[PDB]
Amino acid sequence: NPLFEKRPKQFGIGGALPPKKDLHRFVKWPKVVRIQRQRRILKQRLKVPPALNQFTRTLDKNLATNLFKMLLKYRPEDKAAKKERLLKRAQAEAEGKTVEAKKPIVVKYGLNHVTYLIEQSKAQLVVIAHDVDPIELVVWLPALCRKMEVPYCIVKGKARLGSIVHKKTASVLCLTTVKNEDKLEFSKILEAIKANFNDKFDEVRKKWGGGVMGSKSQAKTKAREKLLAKEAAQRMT
Amino acid sequence: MGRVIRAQRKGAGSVFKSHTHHRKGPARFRSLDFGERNGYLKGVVTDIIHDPGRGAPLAKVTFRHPFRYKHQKELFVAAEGMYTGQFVYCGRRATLSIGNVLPIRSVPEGAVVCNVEHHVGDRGVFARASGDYAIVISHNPDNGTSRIKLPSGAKKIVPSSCRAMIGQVAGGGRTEKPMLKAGNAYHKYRVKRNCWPKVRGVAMNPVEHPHGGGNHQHIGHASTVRRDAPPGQKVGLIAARRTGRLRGQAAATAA
Amino acid sequence: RKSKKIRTSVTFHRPKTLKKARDPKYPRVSAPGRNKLDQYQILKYPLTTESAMKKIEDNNTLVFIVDLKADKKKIKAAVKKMYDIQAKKVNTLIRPDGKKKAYVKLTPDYDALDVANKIGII
Amino acid sequence: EYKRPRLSRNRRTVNRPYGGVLSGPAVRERIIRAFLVEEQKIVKKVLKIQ
RNA sequence: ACGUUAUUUUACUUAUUCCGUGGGUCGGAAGCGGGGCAUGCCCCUCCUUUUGGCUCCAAGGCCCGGUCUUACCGGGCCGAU
RNA sequence: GCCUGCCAACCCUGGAAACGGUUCAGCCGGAGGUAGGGUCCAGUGGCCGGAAGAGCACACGUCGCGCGGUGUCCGGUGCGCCCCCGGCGGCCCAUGAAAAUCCGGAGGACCGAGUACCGUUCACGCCCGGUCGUACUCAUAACCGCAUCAGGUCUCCAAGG
RNA sequence: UAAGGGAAGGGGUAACCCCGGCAGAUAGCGCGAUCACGCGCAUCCCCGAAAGGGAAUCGGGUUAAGAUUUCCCGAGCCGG
Repeated sequence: NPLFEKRPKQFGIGGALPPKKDLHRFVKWPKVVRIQRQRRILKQRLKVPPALNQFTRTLDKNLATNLFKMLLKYRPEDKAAKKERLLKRAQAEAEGKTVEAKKPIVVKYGLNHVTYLIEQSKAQLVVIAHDVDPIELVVWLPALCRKMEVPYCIVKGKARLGSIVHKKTASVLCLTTVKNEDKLEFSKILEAIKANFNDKFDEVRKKWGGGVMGSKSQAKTKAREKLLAKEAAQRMT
Repeated sequence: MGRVIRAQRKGAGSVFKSHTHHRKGPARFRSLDFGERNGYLKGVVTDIIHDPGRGAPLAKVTFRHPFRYKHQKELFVAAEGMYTGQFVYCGRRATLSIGNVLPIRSVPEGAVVCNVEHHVGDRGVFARASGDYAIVISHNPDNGTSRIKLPSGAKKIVPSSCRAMIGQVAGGGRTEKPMLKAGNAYHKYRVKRNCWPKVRGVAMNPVEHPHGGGNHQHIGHASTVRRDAPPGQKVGLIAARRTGRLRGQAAATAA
Repeated sequence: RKSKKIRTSVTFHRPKTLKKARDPKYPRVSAPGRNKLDQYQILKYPLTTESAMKKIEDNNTLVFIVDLKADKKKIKAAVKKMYDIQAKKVNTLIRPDGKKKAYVKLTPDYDALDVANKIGII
Repeated sequence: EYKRPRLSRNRRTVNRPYGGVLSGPAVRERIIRAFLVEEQKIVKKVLKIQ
C-alpha cells in the first residue's frame, strides 16, 4: 500500500488510555450535586405521607400543552406592558373623553390570592405546580380544593407555569372566568383531572418505605430464581 | 494526691513524637484496576530498601507505566526469596508465586501468607512484624468468608475479597538473639517512638507514682488493677487472668 | 458559544483532575479621589567633610547626603538632571544621623572638581 | 557549572542514547531486552490462538 | 378483620460510622474467546476468561487505519461494546 | 591556554593449570584474567599567558610629597607538622536528610531554505546589573556577672628544640 | 528548603484562641499564545540555619581601621 505502511494498530486496552467510560456516574462532585440527586431517591425510602405521592401522579403532556394554548390569550402583563397600558388609557380618557375599557380577563396568580379564590369558589380550575422547595406550602393546595369540591389539576413544572406570567415562581395560576369560545375546550381540562383521579383519596403508604433499590432488585431476582427451581423440581419428580 | 504520670504525656508534642519524616515512605498497596492475568500491572524490584521506622525492609517495587491517572510506584512489603529484576504482580488473577499480592480466595487453603486486609484497601494489618506469618486455615466455596489463623493463633472471619501476599515477611529472627548492650537498645528505640530508660515505680516518689514511697524498696499494694478503672488509677498488670509463671498458651478460639 | 455537551464530554474521558472556567472583571468610572505629587528631593546638598574633600580629587566623586528612601537608580537620574553629569556608581551608607550618606562616583569626561565649584564643597 | 554556561553542548552528554543516564554496557542490556520481547511476543500470540 | 400493641431475634440501603483516591476502568447486560454441567439443540438455571506473561527496555500525543459531511484546508463518528 | 593523575572504571588484543594478579573484609578472570596497547575522572604540577607594568631585597639620591639602576636563581630529603583531596576498610536489631538550583537522554511534533532560511546550548562585539549590613573590640579592660570582676563565653591560623 | 512555624477551609470555643486546609478536585493557578483560544496540574503558599544548601573576583595600593570587602590598575566571571 503506497499510502501508509501499518493499516491496523491496537491501542485501546493492554496499552494506551482506555475507552472513556461512564465518568458521568463516577467523578468527584461539588456538594450541590450530591444532595440534589439523593432527595428524589429518599422520597421513596421514607414513607411518604397521604398528602404527598398524590403528587407525582401528574397531568399528561398532551393535556398540559393544550392548556397553555388557552392561557396564551390570558397571559399576564410584563413590567413594560403594564406601564405602556397606563399611557394609552390616560390619553384616551382625557382627550377622546371615551368611557373606560372592557373588564380585563387574565389568570390570577400567587399563593395568597389564589387560595382565597378557592374559598370563595370563584376559581373554576386552578393549575398547581408539582415542585416548590417548601413542600409544606403546596400540600395545602390540592387538599383545600378537594375539600371544597373545586376541581384542580397538578401539572409538572413550576417554571413552566411561571413563564406564562413572565415572572419567576407563580406556584399557582387559575381561571375564575373564561371566554365563551374557550369554554368548550376548557371542559376537557376539567374532565382531565377526573380522568386520572376519578377515585377516592388514595392515601399512598400504609407503612411502606422503599421503592426498589438497584442492588436489592438484582439480589431478589437471584433469590427468587433459586427458590422457584427447587419448588418446581419437587412437584416434577 | 499527685503530679500527672508519664503515660498521659503522649498527647501531642514533638518531644514525645518520633521523627516520622525520616522514615522512608508509604507501605501502601496499589489499588488494582482489574484483571491481572500475569503482568497487566508489572512491577520490577529495583532495590530492597531498609525502613528505619520498624527496622526491617520493604522491597522497592517500581511501577512506572504512563497514562495520566495511572497511579504507581513505591514500597510493597518485602517477603523472603525476592530478588531484584523479578516481576511482581498485583491483582485478582495473579500467578501464585512468592511476593505477589492477590485476593485470599484465589490462594488455596493451608497456604502461608504475610499481610492480610482487615477490610479491603487498608493494605496490611495481620502479620507485618518479622518472622511472623498467618496461615489461611479454611475457605471451602464460601463467598462470604475466608478464615485465617493469625500469628496470634486467633481464627478470624474476614472477607474473601481481602488481599494477602504470598510468602512470609523478611528480616526474621531479628528479636530472638540478644542485644548485649544497653547502648544497642538505645539506638533502636531512638529511631522509633519510644523513650528509652524504664524507671521503676518503686524508684519514683509517692507523688509521681502510686507504687513509690516507703523506707525500704517495695510496691505498697496489689499490682493488679481493674480494666474498668479510670485513667490515672489504672496501673500495674491490668486485668490479669493469672500471674506467676506457668502453663498458658496462645490465643485459642474454637469454632 | 458553549453547547453544554462539550464540557460533559471532556470530564467523561477524565478521572477527575482539576477544574477550569473564566469570568471577567471591570474597573469603575467614578474617579477614586486624591490627586497628588508629594515628592521629596533625594539630593539635599553635597555633604562636606574632610573625608569628602579628598575623594573628589582622588577618585572623581562628589559625596552627597541624601534621603532615607534612597537607592541607586533614582539618585543617578537626579544627578544627571541637576548637575548634568553621568554617574557610574552610587554607594549607600547608613549614618547614626538616621539619614543616608551617598558616595556617587562620577564620569571622567566632566571632572568632579569642576562640577564641585558651582555647588561648593570642602 | 553543569547548566547553560561556558561549557559547549558536548560536555553535558555522550553521543549514544542514555548518554549521561546509563553507562553504555547498561544501554546494550536494554537493547537486548527490547529485541527478545518483540520476537518472543509473536511466537506466544500465534500459539495461544491455535 | 383492620392491623393494633409489646418483648426479643434476623435481614436490606438511605441516616450515622469506618477506609480507600493527583473518586480509574465499579456494577449489570451483551460483544467476542472457551470450558464445565445431563455438555443433549447452543445449554441459559453455571465457572473461567475478555488486547499486557521467560527476557533491570519500554506502554505518553484519547493512533495508524476504516467511514461520513467536507475539494484541499477543517470537523465528526469509529478504531477502543 | 597548552600539556599532564592513579587508584577506580571502561575498550581492544589475547586464551591462562606448574592457575595467576591482588585487599585490613577475598576480590580480578572463566558473563575473559595476568600480560600488551588504548580510553576516562583532572586533585595537581609543569611551561607559557596573568605578571612584574607588581611585589621583595640592595646600592645611590635628597635630584625633595621621591630620582636613576640592578639582583630577585637552581637543586635535595621523609613514619616530620597542618589541612585538604582520593580511593579503600571497620561499625550497626544504629545502614547514616530534603529543596531551590539543574542538565541529560529517550520523545519527534512542528518548522526547515538557496540567494536564502535554518542552527543561534559556539566564539568574538554592545549595554546593564536594584535593595540592605560593612567603624572596632571580641575580652585578667569595649560582651555577660551592679563593675577596667583572677570567673564564664562559639570558631579559623598553630614556628624551633 | 529542613526540623518546625503559620494565614487560608471546616469546626469547637460567645470570645480570645487552637487543630490546620477544604466543593483553589467540571471555582485557578501554569505554558503556548497574541489571536483568542486551547492545552496541562494540587496537597497549597510564605517564613524557617545572617552555621545547612548556594549564580558569579582576584591582585596591588591606601587612611584612623577590617580591605576578595574601601580605592585603583590590570585581568575576569555570572545573570539579564
